[PDB]
Amino acid sequence: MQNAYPEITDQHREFLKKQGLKVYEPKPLPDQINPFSKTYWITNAF
Amino acid sequence: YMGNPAVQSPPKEFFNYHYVPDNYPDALSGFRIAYRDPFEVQHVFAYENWEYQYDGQWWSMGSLACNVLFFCTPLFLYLILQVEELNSEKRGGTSNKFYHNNAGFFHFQIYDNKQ
Amino acid sequence: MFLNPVKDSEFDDEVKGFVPSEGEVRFVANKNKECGYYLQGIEQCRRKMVQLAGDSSSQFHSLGFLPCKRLVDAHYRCMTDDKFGSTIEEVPEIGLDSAQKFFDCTFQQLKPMQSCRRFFDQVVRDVYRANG
Amino acid sequence: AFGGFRQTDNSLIIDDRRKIILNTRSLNDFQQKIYLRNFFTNYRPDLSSYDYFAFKEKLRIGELFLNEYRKRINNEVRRAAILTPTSSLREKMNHKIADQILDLSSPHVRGAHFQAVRSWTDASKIVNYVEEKQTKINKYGLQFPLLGNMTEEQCASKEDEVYQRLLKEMQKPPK
Amino acid sequence: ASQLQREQKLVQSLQQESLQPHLFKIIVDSQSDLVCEADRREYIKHYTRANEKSSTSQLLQVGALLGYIYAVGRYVSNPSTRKFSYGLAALLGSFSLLNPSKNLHHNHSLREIYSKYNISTNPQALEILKSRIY
Amino acid sequence: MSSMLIWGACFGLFTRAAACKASMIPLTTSPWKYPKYMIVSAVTFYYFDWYRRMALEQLCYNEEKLERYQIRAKLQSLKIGEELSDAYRESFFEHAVQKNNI
Amino acid sequence: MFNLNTIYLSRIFIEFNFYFLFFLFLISSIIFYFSKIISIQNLNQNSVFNFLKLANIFGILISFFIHIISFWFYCIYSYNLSLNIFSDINLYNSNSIELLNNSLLPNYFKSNITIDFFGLILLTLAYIVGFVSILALDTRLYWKNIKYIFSFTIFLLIVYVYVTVSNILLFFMCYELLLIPSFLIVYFVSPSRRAIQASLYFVIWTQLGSLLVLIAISYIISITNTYEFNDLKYFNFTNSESTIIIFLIFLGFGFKAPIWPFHYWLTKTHVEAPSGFSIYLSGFLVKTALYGFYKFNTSIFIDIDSSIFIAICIMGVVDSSLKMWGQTDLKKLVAYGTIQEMNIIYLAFCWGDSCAILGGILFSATHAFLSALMFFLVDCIYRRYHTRSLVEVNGILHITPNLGLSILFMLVFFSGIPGTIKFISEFYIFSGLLEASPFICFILMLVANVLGLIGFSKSWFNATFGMPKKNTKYLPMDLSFKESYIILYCFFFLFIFSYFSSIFF
Amino acid sequence: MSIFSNIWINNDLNSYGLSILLLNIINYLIVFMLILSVILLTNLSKFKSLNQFKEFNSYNFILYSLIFSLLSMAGIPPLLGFTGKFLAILYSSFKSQYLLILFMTILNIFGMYFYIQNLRFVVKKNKSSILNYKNYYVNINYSITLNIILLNFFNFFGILFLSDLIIILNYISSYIYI
Amino acid sequence: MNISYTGLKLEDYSDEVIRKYKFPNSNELERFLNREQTLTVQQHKSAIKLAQQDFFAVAGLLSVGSLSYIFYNSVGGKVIRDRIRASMPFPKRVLVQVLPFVALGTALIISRRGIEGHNHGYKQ
Amino acid sequence: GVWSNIHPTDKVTLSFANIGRPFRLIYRPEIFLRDQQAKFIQLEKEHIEKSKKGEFVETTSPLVLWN
Ligand SMILES: Nc1ncnc2c1ncn2[C@@H]1O[C@H](COP(=O)(O)OP(=O)(O)O)[C@@H](O)[C@H]1O
Repeated sequence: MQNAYPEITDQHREFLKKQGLKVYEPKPLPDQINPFSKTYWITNAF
Repeated sequence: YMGNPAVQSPPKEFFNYHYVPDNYPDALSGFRIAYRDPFEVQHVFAYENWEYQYDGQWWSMGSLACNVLFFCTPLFLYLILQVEELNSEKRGGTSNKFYHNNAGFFHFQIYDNKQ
Repeated sequence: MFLNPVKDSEFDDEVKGFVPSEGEVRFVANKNKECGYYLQGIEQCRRKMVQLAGDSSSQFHSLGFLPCKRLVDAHYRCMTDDKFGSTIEEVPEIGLDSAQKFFDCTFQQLKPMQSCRRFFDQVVRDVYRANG
Repeated sequence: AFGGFRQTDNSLIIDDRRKIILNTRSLNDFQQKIYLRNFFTNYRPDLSSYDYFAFKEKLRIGELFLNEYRKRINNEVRRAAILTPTSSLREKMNHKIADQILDLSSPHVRGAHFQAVRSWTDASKIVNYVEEKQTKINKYGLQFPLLGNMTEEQCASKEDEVYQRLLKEMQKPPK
Repeated sequence: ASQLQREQKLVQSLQQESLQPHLFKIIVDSQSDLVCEADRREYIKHYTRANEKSSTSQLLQVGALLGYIYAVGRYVSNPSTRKFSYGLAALLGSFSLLNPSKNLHHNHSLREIYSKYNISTNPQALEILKSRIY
Repeated sequence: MSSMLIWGACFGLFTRAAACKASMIPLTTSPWKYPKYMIVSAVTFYYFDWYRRMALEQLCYNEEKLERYQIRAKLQSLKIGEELSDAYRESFFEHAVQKNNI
Repeated sequence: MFNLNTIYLSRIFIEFNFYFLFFLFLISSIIFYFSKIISIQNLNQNSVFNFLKLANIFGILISFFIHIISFWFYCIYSYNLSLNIFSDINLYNSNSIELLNNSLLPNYFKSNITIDFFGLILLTLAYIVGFVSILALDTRLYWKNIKYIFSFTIFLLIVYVYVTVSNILLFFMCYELLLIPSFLIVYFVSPSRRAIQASLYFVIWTQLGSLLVLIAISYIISITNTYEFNDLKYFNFTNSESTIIIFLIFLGFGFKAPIWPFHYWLTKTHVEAPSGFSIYLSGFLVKTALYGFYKFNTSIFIDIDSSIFIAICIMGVVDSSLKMWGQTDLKKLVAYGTIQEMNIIYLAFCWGDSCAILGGILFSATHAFLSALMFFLVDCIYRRYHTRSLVEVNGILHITPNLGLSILFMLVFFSGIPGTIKFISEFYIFSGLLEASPFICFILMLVANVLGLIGFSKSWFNATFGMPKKNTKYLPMDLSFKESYIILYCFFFLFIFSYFSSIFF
Repeated sequence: MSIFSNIWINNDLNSYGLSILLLNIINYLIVFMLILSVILLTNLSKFKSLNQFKEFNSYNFILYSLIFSLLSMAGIPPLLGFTGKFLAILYSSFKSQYLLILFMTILNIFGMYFYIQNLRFVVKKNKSSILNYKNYYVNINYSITLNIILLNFFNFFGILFLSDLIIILNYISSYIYI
Repeated sequence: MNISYTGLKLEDYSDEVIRKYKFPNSNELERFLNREQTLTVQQHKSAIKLAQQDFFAVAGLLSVGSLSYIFYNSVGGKVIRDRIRASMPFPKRVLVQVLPFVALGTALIISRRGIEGHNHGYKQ
Repeated sequence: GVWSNIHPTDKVTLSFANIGRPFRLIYRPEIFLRDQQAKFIQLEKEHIEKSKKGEFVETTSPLVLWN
């Protein structure tokens, strides 16, 4: 699959980082939400 | 035709419930059978026994235009389907055709050989 | 099956699909409905000759599948409409490789006759494309 | 043995191949089979029963694959609706996504339609597209186990083949 | 390096005898000319019989537990829950310690089949098994 | 299963039982009828199996004889003028000339 | 990771489940015949009728569980079998897996078993609807007519042969064997005196349809002297022959569907048949007619326009939907609902083997369960209040709250709520018809989902609500556990079948 | 009947139609004996009008034998009378007679309602008394009962064994022209 | 009839024809003759035996569980059943509870092992 | 079983699905074919004999019968 969006330059990305902006990235599930976590299974046992 | 608002005496001769000989009765909830209302039973067994009196009565009874439209409804449906077939043919869409694109193989049918 | 290798490719086995002509499809279908007896005969002959002379101690083991050679030649003549020789050895050079593949897949790697039909029809299609 | 039904039409039949003239009303079962019942009833009559079963399965998978294309483009549009505000969504969508959406439209994909009306050439093209995808995923042995059933020895041999192929492709000059 | 280590592991597995039936099964699956066709057929039959996982083991374990419960609830008069629970635990532990109907009359036939070929020191065995490693 | 004698014996047993039920007489009535019915049914169905095999064999032979009759009827059913036509001249002369050696 | 074991698992389970049902039926029949002289019920506790009921109900239930397992085995086998042909792209090797027959039991009728998804869906409907119907017939089987406790086992065996044979003649025969047990049930088990004429009408209508199907199959057999669908694939019918065949099969299976104007028998029978058979008649047998039509038409190339058949089906839908307001009898109203649903399903099979049979199969299952639930509710009402007409019973919700709640939730499910499977079938069929004919799709949706629904809800809402003032001394009790659990199982299936694997839908 | 290089190929059996006619006649005779064996088992004077099918309403054997014989006469499958009509229609299709098939279907449906119409009359308000009295008790003839049992077996399950009868009749008819 | 080895000589054909019509090796010929080029008859027989045993185990367990569940939970009304179950020894109550569940559960477990492929050896 | 051990097809199918067909063809297909191929087999034998003489007959070339 292709990128589907108009490409931007690394100089533009550096400029945006200079202006205080942050690149959006997905965040991992917390231990409570993650169904493969000791916290999840301790909650289940409780 | 419509019901008569006038008060009428209860019917003396009306179709009633009849059971097969040697019928095992329904004994649910203590086997309590109440006497049936004559007017209610008459309405129960009225439509099933209603008949037309003379030839052609079915046309003019009620609304002649509505009866004609109801009678011609299958023809109207077929003609509308023909118009839609014209539209699909002009546009190469799904037609009213028996699409034999599987060459006879059935839907998820097992096709295995015996040794 | 109906794929041609891409001559200039970024990877080893990139292929591109193609569709045969309606004339080729009609010809192959008609001949297969007219010459399908020979193909079933080749299958049954292969099985019977393996039953008879398959054992190495048999007298006819050295003859191999030669009794089915007549069936193969008859199938070739029927599929080619008696215009490209009386034997499959007289096949045009375009269908030579496909004929070799058919013979291998029919008598050396005794595959089910579906693959053998694929290769024989490939021979017929090559001949048809050469001499449409 | 296949038979036939007696015909009632009084129409002459002329065969150039056999140089014979026949009447439709007077035909035996074999003559009806070779003259009246000689037409085709499937997209690829040149294929065997097994080959056309494979062709039909690949055609169904291809229709579902085009529907999968449309569903994926819809999911990416939904993703754009969330990750991109409306102030600039339509520009980025008209960049590349809108063209693909219109490419995967009512005639080009079956969608919810009862029958995808394809000619035999179109069905063959769809099946060839499916076969190209199958070839490019099987050269790397990706079919097992989602799209293929292979024994343990077959899996090991395929792994060795894919390893050799990967080494050869990695050690090729860039274009 | 890594491929050399994989080949060394293959040779080490060839040296061992526990993995030897498995390696010969891999050889047989390849349909190579190293193994005779009759040997292939017999080894396939014996290996299939030996590696069967029948449902009769679970059925017998189920029948023994239910049979014990029925017997102790049918004929014993005024049963003691302590002894009944101890017997349940003992039978479950015996099921745990009992091997799943392991057979010994099929593995020796496998060694009869594959002892005809010196798998440890066969140049063809390595060539066949170099490609096919699970 | 495989034995028509045993099939007939079972048929006779069940026929006797169903005749007892149908007559409303109790089972175990006229007990000698059970073995008698078993023997009669077994013999009858064994003979019918043999006779059907014989009839099938002789029917195959009669069909071999009948194929000649159908050919010679088709040649005799030709409409006037079709005997010497190109589609039937060879067969007509084979049967009229070659097959005339009495 | 699909191996040879699962293939034999599925095949063995199918064959040996048929033999399980047959052996249970045979043992039960032997016990029933050889333990009594007259074979009528001895009116005492120590009677074989208790054992007969137990054996038949348990055979149905356990064979249904085995059928669930075998259906899952078949689903896995069919998925992986279609995968194997699709998987391999090398031209040298083809999928050639030749199977051996089992040793313990023979092939019944010397026919190799062929299993399709529609056939096994039909078999599952047979099992469940027969279970519900036999549970609804215990109060009807008594002295001198207990012999019909085996009727649903006979139906299960007949349909088991019906949906598993590739022989066209055995297929037709198994389709033809469903008449005698049905007529015997209607003639001897029905309590209403008007049910004799209803049985006669059912027999004559369904047998005219069977005669048309017989003519079609006679054409098929005589023209191409064979009995196999593959041999049909190797033969082509001329345009006139194909037209005659399609007309005959459509008209016959529409006599059994039923279709306009051949639903008079269905109305009369449903009004007069016993509630158990009415559950079984509407739920299942019409689906056997649908399966027969699907098997016949898919295997034959037809070059005529199906607009006439589509018009007949849509006219049936409209005609059934417009008559729902004028029905004061709840059972007759449910019969008209059955007619509407059956015509809608039969519409989906007018496009050959396109992606329209999926909605037909799903709607067949949904209508089976919905008709079973509705006729069971009518049975509960008739057993409680001793009437079915709207003018005699109303206010059920206040005296029998569980029955009223069941009626209301039945209406909710019948209204095509998205959570259930009726909405899925409507979505399938209506999307296909809208792409085929938008105006006819709107007409069908308007008449069926508004006018018919309005009438259907009017006749049920008036029964549910009101005041049961008259006959307070004779007012019944609430729903029993059997009826409650049957209704809950119908609801549970209609809800959870939406989560079935989408591979086959 | 085809010809290839003066060699005739014959895929049709000329004697098959006569065998079908014989099978139809034999099936009708067998079903006619079945219905009239029940009549001869009873008081023959009890059956005068068509409404007096109620007289067959007796112990279940007579009742069910009557109703199944009537269904077989009407051609309801899989009873013995259905097989003859099915084979006749199959042969007519083989002979390519669509109009004859249509008229056979008309006659079959009309006669079928003619037969099953009497099934309504079998309903009786009580069990009937149609057996002759010998030695102060009803005379039930075991021999006729056994005959009816055999006829009922060959009427219910006769479709399973019809192939052997077809073979015998085709063998008999094969002598007509040879 | 004419498809036979009689009258055939290797000298009547060219070497290419002889080579391309030659028999394969003994192993290939035996595999083709026995129809065991992919799966052997012994593998098929083992699969059939396992399938039959699985069906019989599943059917027997389902029958036992169905009969035990009904014959133990259908002895009367709610109060009557409560009294009957209370007036039981502990092993009898355990049997009333354990037996119907164990048989059906084991049948379902056998079905689950049937539909699954954990035995595949290509694992790491 | 014993009733249906005479043909590998069920008795119902034998009774109804074989309309106007020779019982030789139904029960002994190989003998039926070899009997109808009597002249063709002789022509094929003559063709083989002439082929061994180096004389290829084009007319009887299609006649290559296996059964
Ligand atoms: N079944 C019916 N058919 C026609 N008109 C009716 C019917 N029931 C009620 N009506 C009309 O509704 C009115 C209500 O009358 P009702 O209250 O039943 O009688 P009363 O006023 O004597 O108590 C009547 O005057 C009558 O005109």
